Formats: sequence, structure tokens, C-alpha cells
Amino acid sequence: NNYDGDTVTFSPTGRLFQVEYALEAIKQGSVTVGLRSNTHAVLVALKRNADELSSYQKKIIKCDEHMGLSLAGLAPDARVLSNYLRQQCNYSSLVFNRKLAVERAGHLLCDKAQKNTQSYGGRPYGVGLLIIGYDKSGAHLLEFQPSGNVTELYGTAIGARSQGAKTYLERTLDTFIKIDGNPDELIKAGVEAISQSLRDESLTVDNLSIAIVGKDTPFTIYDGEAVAKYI
Amino acid sequence: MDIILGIRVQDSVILASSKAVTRGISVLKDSDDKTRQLSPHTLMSFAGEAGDTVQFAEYIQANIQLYSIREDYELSPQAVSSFVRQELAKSIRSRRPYQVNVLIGGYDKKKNKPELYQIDYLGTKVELPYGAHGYSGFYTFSLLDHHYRPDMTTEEGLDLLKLCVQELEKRMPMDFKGVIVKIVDKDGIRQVDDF
Amino acid sequence: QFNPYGDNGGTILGIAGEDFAVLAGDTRNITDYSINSRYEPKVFDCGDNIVMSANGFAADGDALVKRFKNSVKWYHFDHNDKKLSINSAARNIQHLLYGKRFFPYYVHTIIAGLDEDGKGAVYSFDPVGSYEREQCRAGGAAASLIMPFLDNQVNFKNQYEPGTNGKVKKPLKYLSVEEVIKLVRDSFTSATERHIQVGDGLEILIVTKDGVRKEFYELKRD
Amino acid sequence: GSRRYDSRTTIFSPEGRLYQVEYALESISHAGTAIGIMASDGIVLAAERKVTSTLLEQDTSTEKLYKLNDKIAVAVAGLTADAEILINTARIHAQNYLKTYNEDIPVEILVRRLSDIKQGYTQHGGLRPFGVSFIYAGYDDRYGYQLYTSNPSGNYTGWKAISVGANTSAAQTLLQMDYKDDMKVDDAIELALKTLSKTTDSSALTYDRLEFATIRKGANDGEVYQKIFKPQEIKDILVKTGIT
Amino acid sequence: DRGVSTFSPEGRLFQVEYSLEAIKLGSTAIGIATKEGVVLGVEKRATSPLLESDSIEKIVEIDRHIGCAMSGLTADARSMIEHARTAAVTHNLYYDEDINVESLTQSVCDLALRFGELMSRPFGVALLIAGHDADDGYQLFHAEPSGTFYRYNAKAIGSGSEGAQAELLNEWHSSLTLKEAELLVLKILKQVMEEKLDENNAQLSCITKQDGFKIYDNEKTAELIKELKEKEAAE
Amino acid sequence: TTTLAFRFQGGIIVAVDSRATAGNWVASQTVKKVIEINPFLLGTMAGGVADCQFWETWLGSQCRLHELREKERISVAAASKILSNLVYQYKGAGLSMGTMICGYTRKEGPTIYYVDSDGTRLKGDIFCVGSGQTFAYGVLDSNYKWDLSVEDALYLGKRSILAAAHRDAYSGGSVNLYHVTEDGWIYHGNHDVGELFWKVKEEEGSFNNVIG
Amino acid sequence: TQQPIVTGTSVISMKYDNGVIIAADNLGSYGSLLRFNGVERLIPVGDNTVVGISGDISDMQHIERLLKDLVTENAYDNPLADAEEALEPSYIFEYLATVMYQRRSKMNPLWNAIIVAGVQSNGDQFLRYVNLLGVTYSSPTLATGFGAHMANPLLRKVVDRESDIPKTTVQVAEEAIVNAMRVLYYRDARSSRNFSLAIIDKNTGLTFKKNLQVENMKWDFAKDIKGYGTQKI
Amino acid sequence: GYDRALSIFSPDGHIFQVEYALEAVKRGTCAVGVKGKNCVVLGCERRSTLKLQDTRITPSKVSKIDSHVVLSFSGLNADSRILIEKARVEAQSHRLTLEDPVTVEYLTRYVAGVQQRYTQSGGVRPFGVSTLIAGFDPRDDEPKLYQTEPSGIYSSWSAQTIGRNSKTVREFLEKNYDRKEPPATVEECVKLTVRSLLEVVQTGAKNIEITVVKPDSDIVALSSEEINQYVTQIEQEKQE
Ligand SMILES: *[C@@](C)(CO)[C@](*)(O)[C@H](Cc1ccccc1)NC(=O)[C@H](Cc1ccc(OC)cc1)NC(=O)[C@H](C)NC(=O)CN1CCOCC1
Ligand SMILES: [Mg+2]
Repeated sequence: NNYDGDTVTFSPTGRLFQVEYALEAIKQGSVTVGLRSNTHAVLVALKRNADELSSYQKKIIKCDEHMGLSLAGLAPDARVLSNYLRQQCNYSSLVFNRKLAVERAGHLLCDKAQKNTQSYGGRPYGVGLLIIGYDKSGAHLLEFQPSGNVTELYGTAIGARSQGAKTYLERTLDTFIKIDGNPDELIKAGVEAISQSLRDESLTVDNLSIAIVGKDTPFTIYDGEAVAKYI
Repeated sequence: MDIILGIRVQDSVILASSKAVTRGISVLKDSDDKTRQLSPHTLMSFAGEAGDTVQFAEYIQANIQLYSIREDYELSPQAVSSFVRQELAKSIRSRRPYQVNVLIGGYDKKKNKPELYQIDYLGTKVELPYGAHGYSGFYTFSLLDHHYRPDMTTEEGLDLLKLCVQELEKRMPMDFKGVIVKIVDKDGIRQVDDF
Repeated sequence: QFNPYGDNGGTILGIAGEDFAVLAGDTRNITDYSINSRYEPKVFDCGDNIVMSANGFAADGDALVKRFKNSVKWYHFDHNDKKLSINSAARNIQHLLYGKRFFPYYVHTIIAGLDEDGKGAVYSFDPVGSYEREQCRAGGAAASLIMPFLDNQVNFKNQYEPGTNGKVKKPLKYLSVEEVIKLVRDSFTSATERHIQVGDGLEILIVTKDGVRKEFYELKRD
Repeated sequence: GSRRYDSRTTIFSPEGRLYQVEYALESISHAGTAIGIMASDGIVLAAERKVTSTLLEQDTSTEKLYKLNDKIAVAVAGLTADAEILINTARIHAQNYLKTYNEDIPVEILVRRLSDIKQGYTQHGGLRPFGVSFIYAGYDDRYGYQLYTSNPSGNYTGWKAISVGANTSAAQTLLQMDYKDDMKVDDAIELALKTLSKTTDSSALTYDRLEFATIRKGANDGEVYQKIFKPQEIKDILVKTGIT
Repeated sequence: DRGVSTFSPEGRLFQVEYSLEAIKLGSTAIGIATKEGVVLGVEKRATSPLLESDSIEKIVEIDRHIGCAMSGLTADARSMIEHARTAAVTHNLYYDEDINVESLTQSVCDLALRFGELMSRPFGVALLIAGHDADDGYQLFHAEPSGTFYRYNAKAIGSGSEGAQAELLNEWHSSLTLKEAELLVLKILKQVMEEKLDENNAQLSCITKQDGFKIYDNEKTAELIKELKEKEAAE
Repeated sequence: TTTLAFRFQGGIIVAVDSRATAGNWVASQTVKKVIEINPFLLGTMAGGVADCQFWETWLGSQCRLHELREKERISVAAASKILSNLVYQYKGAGLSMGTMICGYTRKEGPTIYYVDSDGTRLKGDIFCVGSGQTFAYGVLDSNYKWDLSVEDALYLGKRSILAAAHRDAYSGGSVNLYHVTEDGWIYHGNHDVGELFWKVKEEEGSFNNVIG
Repeated sequence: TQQPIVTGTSVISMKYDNGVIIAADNLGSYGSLLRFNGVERLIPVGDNTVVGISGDISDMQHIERLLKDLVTENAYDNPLADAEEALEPSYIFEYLATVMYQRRSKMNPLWNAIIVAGVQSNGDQFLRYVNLLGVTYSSPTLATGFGAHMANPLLRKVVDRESDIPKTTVQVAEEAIVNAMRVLYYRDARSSRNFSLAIIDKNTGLTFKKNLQVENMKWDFAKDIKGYGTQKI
Repeated sequence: GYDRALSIFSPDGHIFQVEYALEAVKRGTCAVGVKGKNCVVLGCERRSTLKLQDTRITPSKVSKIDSHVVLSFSGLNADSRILIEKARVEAQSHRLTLEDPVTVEYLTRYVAGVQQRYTQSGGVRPFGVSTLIAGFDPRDDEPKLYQTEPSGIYSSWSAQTIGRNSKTVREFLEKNYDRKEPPATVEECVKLTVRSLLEVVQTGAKNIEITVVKPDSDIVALSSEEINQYVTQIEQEKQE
């Protein structure tokens, strides 16, 4: 009310309204799902269009051969943060000949987002990210929020009506976690998960976006006719 | 570059400047005009390091032209020469100084008098009846000491100048391919085409 | 006074065929009169069917290859996974090299691959970024030994048709990969004989539309 | 952050006016009146000191009239402290010009630069403008005797006779009435003092509440002299014109 | 007042949303993409009859293979075009090739959110970027001050946009010829424009692989206007 | 290097050799020393290969930006001055360039500008630049007339490079010919000195110093 | 631009079937003055890497601090700091190689020759060299300074190529290293008798041996040498 | 440095600071530009509440940017000096690098760009100035007349006016100016310019300034008597 003019101001109950309004931009964004087994990690994203004449806004971005994310909210902010991740992954490779741990990737995003919530003039990032990767400790899935809070999970979902997919994955937890050495089945579980967030619209060929990374699989994105298999 | 001369007579200033541009063992050009008009009644000749010369001349030219447009008024030759000297005086203590020597010939319309200024790359200014830069001076100064008179006409000044060019063509080691002569007087700047 | 440069010896060689290209280089690494390694590769697959070698001062060579490999990576990120063409790679490398015009990378660089028509391509660079596409180039310590042999055997220089009174030149033709590898092996054994910084092993990278293949051969170790 | 306390000094009103410039002019309208009158053979500068105290040291005082160089002077109306900042800049600018060209600075060039500085404070920087209006009185060999005025907006104009500060409306009407082009310095002196005497908010105009100056070619042959009047000299000139 | 980079309670940047209102006030610009080329057309909209309409430059070349049309606060577009041209030429210098239309658009859109308390406010202009490259062929992009860009088969921006877009929805198909697209832009522009459409208050342009980006002459457009009126009367 | 370009009745001839050297080592015989900036502008290269190659390519990018911004092809004077002002900024740093900016525009007509790395910029009708410039001058000057035909001018340019290619140890390879008209530049082929010398010797009867 | 003051001489090393061996004497020379005798020039990083350093000792001590700090920094927010995300020899080397090349490029080098010996997580032997110029190379045997000229020839008789590594045991390898250290003591004027030796094995792990001495030296034949030519007495 | 974003969007999509800068232009004295067949004429109003002025030294309303281009304006006087100075500097810089004086379009484009930059830069307000830029391109005899405004938009005009009561004089010019036949001579062009100002001015005494620009750097300002003759002639034809 009087305490939402900028990020540098606390409310009387200890809230940061600008950070909460940034969180609200994610809720308006299109649904995206993340889930993993012990061998592979999968992103599934529902893409959104302006109208029937437009393209479908790309939701998934590659960060390295072994890491990448999906976005929900302000896409330009995802571009800034993904670019930062690309550089950090790249610094780790050039300097230490070391693939950046997915956990460190999360820590770096957390600290970058935080600085924007404590200084005058700046603003919080207006996007949520689901980072998947495969590193020296196996498959991983992270959830980034622009408050700074990063969380490691077996599965999750962000965006509009994400609660449907998040409930489904919470039920399916024991099943999909043991889909080891089988990419197509783990994707199927993710495609079924995102289907719990659909209303009036269904998954079409230029609507669905899937990404996968794993033990013997570089981070690769599937669009167009390549996702027709899963509808 | 190399030879630039200047003679102030009764009613005008006459500048002579060699036409040769040499680089190594090749005379690349024999029709080079080593001068810029700074204002309608002010002419500057120049000689020195390659590149520096023209870059400096055109830089001064741009500044004097800027002043003229701003004030709708022509700076006196004395004022222009002082501006030029100060730019060279700054330059000499720069990281890379302009290695350019200049003569400034002008007609002061307020005084109705011709004025010749000799300024070297250090920023050493002197007003003179006759001036020269480089090795030219070693022949022309003594020659002009003898033959120059302060009340001479423009025609007498040109004959006096022919005498200098002849002496230089006789005794100078290098072929400087003749000179372009220009006259600065009450009616402005004009070029003598047959010299 | 500290001298930032050194000479790590060795030599490299690139030849282009009709539908392939080879980039060869010996595996010896030296300083002064000592051998540092008998097998230290300096010919690298950089992705997008581009092979590269920067011979001379190894620290600068490795730095350059590392930067170009990284340039290929960011080219994909910034231009929707588009394939970096060999001509575009060449121009990019010029800027990498010329960027250090006043503190140069002490290396003779050669890249090889296929052009956008599928034909074999070799590009070669000086230490400060000047480049040129050729059928043929030797680089490094033994470049002066090998290059004239390549002029004669790849481009048929100074060879005339017998009985034509030195009037008709030997016609230019593409060489088979079998013939090219024979020339590479003979070039390197000859260079090994007469140049002290060349020897130990030979590693050839062959580039066709199918990918990048390797071949290794022993060289004299003295 | 600090946005909360920013007055925004360099913005437009909905009517297209600069608030701070308008309010600075309102401030200046309460300052002691200063008058400049340009004659054919010289310039007069006359200014009224702001309500004087009898214990004020009058002879060693300077409030209104300042010397910029040997050929140019200014009359001030507004904040004195602000004026001195600008005067020292103007003095330095004149010396830069003399150093560069070996010629005394033309009056307009000096006036333009000082006015350009004022302009800058109205367009950028977020600072308050200078609460000062100047009357410039000077001579050069191009235009001869010149009078200018500049104000907080950084706008300047040339004049034959002009007033700044308090009661300019009344003062300008009186100057417009009695001024004529073939006027001499001694006549202009009388006009300046008569105008102040009628527009003054004081009971009667006296020597101790005035600063006075002339710029004549009344030196010896083709050269200009600046005369900043002493207290006794103002007392005499006030008697000579029959005001006291 | 309030911060320039402030979020609304609905999760949108105030300034970006307000700049979108400025674009709705702008003159209409329409783009249509075909397999034979991309057509760009704009409403000039002279404020007075004394203004020489040919000096109104709302269609602009970025490179030989990329063109651009604008709508909104058109003065803001100058630095966007300058950047686009430099980006296009710079890429050709570094890589000895033409730059992808998408990569160009992305480079322009990177400027968009570089505002705050960088420039003081978002751009008040939307751009239609049309071009061709070897990879993705003929393309049309709509670049906004939000930093977002969409690829379009057809798109209208400006005051008559929502009406024109609904018309483009019906008329566009994947087998349109270049000539069909030219007439379609003229037709839809004539519908949404205030004043009567002619060669002086409307301008056409296209980009083709063969001839590159070309702004049409007033003589050429006049014939297409005459061809359009005759065809509508013919049924 | 030996490069030349001269003005005449029928426009501009531009001729260059194709050798690159690293000391006494012949680095290349097939180097390209003319850069085609646009259909009406040419640039010749002499001196440091990288310096010439890098900055004249860069010059081409600046000329393209001019015509995008100004909706008009850049003048030869303005194009040359971009390059000369650039190298002047680097004066002392050790750039090595001897270049000639040759081209046609409506306002200028056929124009040639000499630009070097010390900041010298000269308009002129005839220039020869490079280590073998003097050898080219000898032949070119002694056969030059304004009224040469396009056929004779092309040959003289070719013959002047051949002269320098022969005598100058750091020139050779092949001759690249160009002809600039009001309609733009026209390429007139690559001519290997290996064949051209003997062809010229036989047909012309010159080069009697050589064992036939 | 530097000049080295207190210096360390040769560092020698080689690969064997299960791991790597590295050695270096305990001397800190001050020109011709053999100033310091308790200097450790082999520095372990974790339980899988040993960095051997020759050249300037002040710069060596700086590098020690960097490696020490690298361990600390790697442990931060790293639950697998003693497991999957522990510092590998290849990570430690690439870091040093980067620093060395950056410092030479700023014309202010760390005046050292460095050999990083260790065993990777997959069991592979790691052995690579880097110096003040940023020059890097790898070989079955590696040595710095005089070691390059005298040790390498001896060590290459045991492991002359890659295929000789599986055929070489830790007993044979250590024997060759200890012999090489003796030869260096005979012939290098800036070497000492006391030295340290480290074995990094993929089974038995890191074994760090301190206060070793060169022994079984041949000096007896010296009694028979008289004058420099003609002297019989 | 002072960073505040002064020019910003409002809910309706307007930048009020730019629009309030237009109000400053509307307050300024009237300026008019009319281009003929072989000339351009710049006319300017001077308010007559200022008597005792010294017209020798008072800044003229029309300024030379180069010998071939001129610039008149309406709005804040102090602001105009900053634009004129920058324009004059760019004019000399263009001659220095391109070896050719600026075109009128280029010089206009530069001035318009400066004005635009002050509408989305932090810490600054827009220029309260609209300009009329007139002249002839080098080696060209086609007359050029351009207008700029605080927002940064610029365009070419056959004839145009800016400042106070500009809508009245624009109304006059819109019916009195024929595109098919512009003022064929200098006299015709000056007269049409003076006529248009007489719709708004008051007295044709020392209130109207006229500056005529012709091809090849031929610019001259008319004196009082010369202008007064046009005023006298127009009034006598009016009484009909
Ligand atoms: C003739 C052959 C005489 O040199 C020409 O000038 C020729 C010009 C030329 C221009 C464009 C393309 C090809 C050829 N110049 C050279 O071939 C040139 C000679 C030269 C060498 C060094 C120089 O620096 C003082 C200046 C001129 N050769 C090269 O540039 C060779 C290929 N490269 C190098 O020598 C690499 N050096 C350049 C300087 O920096 C260190 C590395
Ligand atoms: Mg040997």
C-alpha cells in the first residue's frame, strides 16, 4: 500500500511487496513442469502465443551441454539470468576444466536475484525458472524464485494452474523417480503431469515443448514434429 | 614538405610553398598545396612531419571557421596567430606533439596593414617582415636582408621572391618541384598561377 | 629481462581435396634442445566440422584454440544453433588474432574443413590475423622444408607435360584421400630427417561430410 | 530512496514555464533596483543599496557594482553570494580569452558564456538556479558601448537603457519617457539618479544608499576608463543634480 | 512519484504498459509474410497539407536483407535503427556473412529493458522487422518496448491495429503471392485510415531474396492502388 | 608489393601483384591485394598484410554504414579520409600501410587517393606504392599519356607490374587487373607471371637482359 | 618483470601402473649460497593430488596459499566436498595453468615451473607440467630444470611410451626416481642430499615421505685421480 | 551525477515533460518559413513590449549554422543557444571528415536527434524549443525547409510556422500557398512571408525580421526600411 513503492522498503508485517508483485508475474505465465529420475531429468513446457498468426513463445533455454532451464514470467529477465548461467558454467569449464554443479548454479542465481531486492533503483527479476541438469552427483531439478529462494526437488511446476501438475507429481512420486534408463517413459510422465494444468486447450504439435538431460544424453530441446510422438 | 617562405610588403603578405611531396626515393606528387585558408583575409602555410601537417592545419581551419560563424566576425591575424601558438605550446608537452612549423600571412582590415607571423612546432611566435622555415632560411634570410625594403609593392615582392626561389633551386640539394605562390591583401587571398 | 615468448617447435600441414580436407601435425613438443613430450597433440576438432592448429608458442596456441572453441560455443547460443561455416570461422579468427596486434599470439594458425558447397577448404593465418584460403599450406618450424614439396606435388608447380616443349603445364586435379595421406606421411618423414624439432609421432585429422576421423603414425624419435 | 525529497528543480509546469526560474525572478524583484543607461560617449551604472544601517562601513563596501575587467563592469540584483560565484567565473573567462587571443574579450562573448552557465542550471543537474540578474556595462572596438541584461533563465538581451530588481515596471516607463539617442554621459547620470529617486521605496535618496559607476572614453585619447564612484563623489553628484 | 522500474500489483512494469498506450496512438503499420517475400506498409499521416509527405520516413532499411517499419513515438526509433544497422554490419565484419533476421531482432530487443534509475524510460515505439535469411527464409517480427518479440505471418500495429489484425486473420493463407500481399496491405490500410488512401499518404515496401529490401515509388504504389480499386469493383 | 593506379581518358586502371613475403621467405604467390569495397570503390593493399586486410575490410563496413545512414554512396574523398583519420589515431604504434582508394562518383568523377600509415593523404592521377613502386614508375611514366585507349591502358598497367615483379625480389606471383568506369569497376583477370613474362618477351621483343 | 631470489631446483616425476610418483629436494638456494635446508616443495591438495614446485620460493609460498584457499572455497556449500565434488588433479592444474598464463600476459609472471601429479576419480593417472610462460604439456615422465636434462633420460628407459605404464610397478618406479635424485645430487650444483617423495596410488592413496636421503653413492674412485694430466703424485 | 528520470510515460501514454515543452514553444514569438522556386525566407516576430532595446547587439532571431544554412526558432531563448552551438560544431566537424558541407536534411536530423536524446536521458528536461532549419545543399539549387520539435520528430515543409498564434498564420499559408506554383521570385516569397506575419504581429515597424537565403551561401538580412516597404505596399492593396 504505502510500502510497495520500491524493493528497499519493508512493510509493517515484514513483507517485500515489490518481490511479491514480481512473484505475481510468474503466476500469470504459462505452465511449465519439471521432473527427474535417477538417470534423467526432464522439462515440459506449455508454450503461449499472441494469436493464431503469431509464433509460440519459447520457454526452454540451454545453458550448457549438461544443464538448462524452463521459464515462466518475464522472458527478457529469463534471458538475462540464463545468459548469466551460461557465463558461470563457461567460467567453470575454462578456468577449472570442471562442469558446473547444478547446486552451485542455484546458489549463483539466488545471490544474483537477492542483490536486486536490497538496493535502491533496481527491481526484482520478474521470472521463475526450473533448472534441470546432470552432473557428477547424478540428475537434478531446481526451482528458482526471484525472491532469491532456490529449491532442489524430485518434481515440480510453476506458472498458471501449476497446482494441478504439482499435485499429480506428488501422487506419482514413487513411480516416476524409478524410471531409470528410459527417456520416453519419463517424458510421458511429464506430459501427463502438465496435462493436469490444461483448461479448454489441449497439447498440439506447435504448442508443446520438451527438454531432456541425462547420463548419456546432452541437454536437448524438442519442438514441432519431434514432440508429435508424445501427444 | 620542406620549403615555406613568407614576405610582408607595403600592402600585402606573399606566401611561397614548395609543391613536392617526397617519400623515400620517390617524389609521389609535384603539385601539392601546403596551405589552408583560415579566414577570408588569413592564410596559413605549413611544413613538418607527414600526416601531422595537414591534420593540424585542418584542425586550426575548423576552429577559426567555427569562431567566424559563431560571432559573424573575422578574427584579426594577430588573434589567429596567438590561438595557433597556444595550440602548439600545448602540443609540445603532449604524449605525441604536433611536429608542424607554420607561417601565418594575414591582412588586418581594422589596421589596413599586412602581417606575417612565423611559428615553429614548439610554439615560438615572431612577427616578421620576411620569414622561412627549415633549411630555406639559411639562404633566404641573408638574401632578403640585402634586397628587401619595407615600402615595396606586391610586384616588387614577387620579384624579390623569384630571387629566393632561384637561389634555392641553385643551392638546395633536393628537387622541391617549384612553389605555389599566394597573395594576401585588402581584397583577400588569391593564387598566382604562373610562377 | 623477462621474455614472455618461447618456441615449442613442431610443424603442421593442411591439404584440401574435392570432398575432404586433412590437417596434420607432429606430436613432439620441445624447448631449446630438450623434449617436453613425445605425444602432445596440437591439432583439435573444434566442432562444426572445423579442425584447427596453432603452431609456434604453445601457450599462445592453446590460448587461441581455447578462445575459438569458446567462440563456436557462443555462436550457437546467439544464432539459434546455426552451423559456423569455415569462411565465417576464418574471419572470426582474424579478429581474435588482430585483437592482440600489439602483443601478438606467436603462432602460425591453420584451419581445415568443408566449404558451404561441400568442397575441401584450408585457411591459413599469420601471427596477427592476415588470412587466405588455399589448397595447400605447411606451418611451423619445418614449413620452409615442406611447403615447396607441396607446391610441386599438390599444385604441380614447375611440372610440364612431357614432349610439349615446356609449353603445356601439367593440369590441376584433385587428389584422393589415399594420395593426400601419402604426401603427408612423406612430407613429415622428410621434415623429421632434416629438422631437429620435428619427430616422435604424426597425427592426421581427416574431415569429410561424415565427420572427423583420426590417424596416427610413428616418427623417428632422435 | 532519496526520490522522496527531490524538488525537481529543472522541470516544466503544465503551462510550459520553469517553476524555479519564475520563483528566482520573484526573489530578484525584491532586491534593490539597479539601472544602466547607455550614452553615445559612455555608460552609466546606478544601483540602490538594500535598506542600509547607519553603522555600515560605506566606503570599503561592495554590494551592487563589480568590475569584471578594465573594460567591462556589472550591476547585480539578487543574492550577492550567488553573484560572486558567477563574477569570479566571468573574470576567469575574460582572462582565458585574453591569454588565448591576446585581445580583450568582446562584451557579448563574455555575456553569452555567463548566460550559458545559468541556462545549464535550469536544464540539468537537479540544482537550484542562480537567483541573480546582471546588468552588463562594457566597451569593445567592435560595437563600442554596450548594455546587456541576463537573468536566472540564462536569457540575455541588449539595451539602450534598462533596470533590474525592484520597481522595474515603473523605472522602465520613466527611462522610456526621458531617454533619447543623442544623449551624453552627464545627462544619463542625471536620468539614472532621477529615476531611482522616484522609484525608491525609501523616504529620500541619499549618498549612503547608492553605488554609482561610469564607463567613459573620458581618459586621454582613444581609451576607456572605469570610474567606481567614492562616497564623497556620489554625495557631490547628488548635490550637482539637485536631489539633495 | 514512484520508481521507473516498478511492478504493478498484477505483475507488470508500469512504464512498459504506459509505453504500449503511446504506440496505440501511433500511425498504422502492416506487415505480411509470404513465400515470395515480405511486404511492409505504413500510414504516413501528415499533420498538415503543407508538410511534404515524402519526407515522412516510417519505413527504413537496416541491411540489404532486412527492412523495418515503425509506429508510435517515431523519434525514439532513430537510435533503435542505428543500433540495428551497426549490429547487422558488425556481424558481417566479424563473420563474413549476413546476420539472421531473428538474431537482429533479439539484438534490438536487448535495448528495450535497458532503462531505469541506461536510458530514463522505455521506447515509445513498436517495430515491424521484416527480412530473409538462408536458414529460416522470409520472416516478419514484431518488436515491442517490453523486450519481447513474436514472429508473425501477418501483423498490424498502431491505432487501427486490432481492426486490421482481425482482417488479416481472415485474409492470410500460406499460399499468398507477393502481388496478393501488396494489394492486401493497401486494402486493409485503406479500411483503418482516417483520410482517403492514396500514393502520398501511404507507402509500400518489400524484401525479396533476389532484389533485397526496396521501398516502392509513389508511381508504383499508385498503380497498385488503382489495381486494387478495380478488383474490388469487379465482383 | 608493387601496386599502381592511374587516371586517364577512359577512367582508372588499377594493377597489383600477388606476392606475400616474410623476410626472404616467399609466403604466398596467390594473395589478393585489391579489395572491392562496393561496385564503384576499390582499395589497394601494400605493407603489413594483416594491417591492410583488417582495416580496409573495416573501411568497407564504414562505407556501407554511410550509405545506410545517408541514402547515398560515399565519396572517394570521404572514404579515403575515414581510413587516413583512423591510421592517424594509431600514428607511432607501428601500423604499416600504403593504400590507394580508387573509385568513381558523380560529383567527383574518377578519383584516386593515396593513403599511408604515417597519415599522408594525397589526391592524384598517378601513384605507385610498394617495395617495387620505383620499377613500376619507370615503365609507367615513360609510356603514360592521358589519351591512352582502354586496351592500351590495361596493358601498360599490366606491363608495369610485370616490370616490377621481374626486378623487385619482393614482388611477383601474378598480376590482377581492374578498370574503373562511370558504370563501376570491371575485373580484367588474373595473369600469372610464369606465363605472362615469356608471352610478353616473345611478342614485345623486350626483356633482352634475360636468357631467351 | 621479475628476477627470482630464493629458488628451488628440479622437481621430477613419472607414471606407473596404478598411479604417479613425484619428488623434489628440500633446498632453498639464494644464488650460489645454499641458504635454507628445511624447505618443502611438494604440497598435497586433498588426498589425491600433489603439486611439485620449482623456481622462486616467495612465488611458491603464494601458490601454496592459493591452493590452500581453493580447498576452503570448494568446501563452501558443498555437501560432497569429500566425495563426488572433491578437488580433482585436473581441476587444480587447469586453475594454476590459467593463473600462470594470465600473469605472463600481464608481464608479471610467477617465476616457477610446476608439475601437478595425482589420480583422477575414475582411477586415471594425472601428470601435467606448467611454467612461468603458461606453457603446458604432459608425458609419462616429467621433470623441471636439471631434472629435464638428467632425470628424464633415466626415467624414459623405464617408461618410454604409454604402453610401458601398465608394465611398470611402484617398486620399479620409485627405484628409478630415487636413482635420479642421486644423479642430480652428483651433478646439480644447486641440489641437496635431503629430499621428499610422494606416491599417489589409486588403491593405497597418498603416501608422503619426508626426510629421505641420497645414499649408496660412488665416491671411492676419486682417490685414484691425480692432477689434470701429467701429474703422477 | 543527477540521475532522475524527468521525462516519463503517464497512464494515457503521454510524456508530459515533452508536451509541456511544446507549451513553451507555443508561448514563444512567432516564426515562419516559406520556400519559393529559388529561395527560402525566414520571418520572425519580435514583441514590442520591449522599447529602449539595442538592436545592434541583441541576439538575432535567425542564426547562421554555416554559410549556406540558417536556423530560426520559437520557445525558450536560452535553450536555443545550446542547440545552435551544437549544430555549428557539427557543421564544422562534417566539413572536416566528409570534406563537404552538411545537407539541410542532415543538419536537421542532427538537431532533431539532440532534442530526442534529452527526452529519454536521466537528469535532463527536454528543450523548450522548435526550430525552422532552411538552406541549400552544396552545389544544389533546390530550396530546403525543415521543422524540428522537442519530441525529436522532424519533417520537410513547403511552408510552415511555429510559436504563438502559429495556427492563425498556418491557416493563412494553407490557402495562400500553391504547391503547383511556389513564389517564383525573391520579392514574391518575402511578401507572402510578411503578409502571413501581418495576420498576427501588430505593427510592421521593428516587430518583423526577415532573412532571405539563396543558393551558394547567399544569405542576407533585410533592414527596417526594406521590410517597411513590403508592409506599406501590402496595406494599400488591402484597402479594396
Ligand atoms: C610486398 C610483398 C612487399 O611486402 C607487399 O608489401 C605485401 C602487401 C600485401 C598486402 C596485402 C596482402 C598481401 C600482401 N606485404 C607483405 O607481404 C608483408 C610484408 C611486410 C611484413 C611485415 C611488416 O611489418 C613491418 C610489413 C610488411 N608481409 C606480411 O605481412 C607477412 C605475411 N606477415 C608477417 O610478417 C607477420 N608479422 C607482421 C607484423 O607483425 C608481426 C607478424
Ligand atoms: Mg634426440
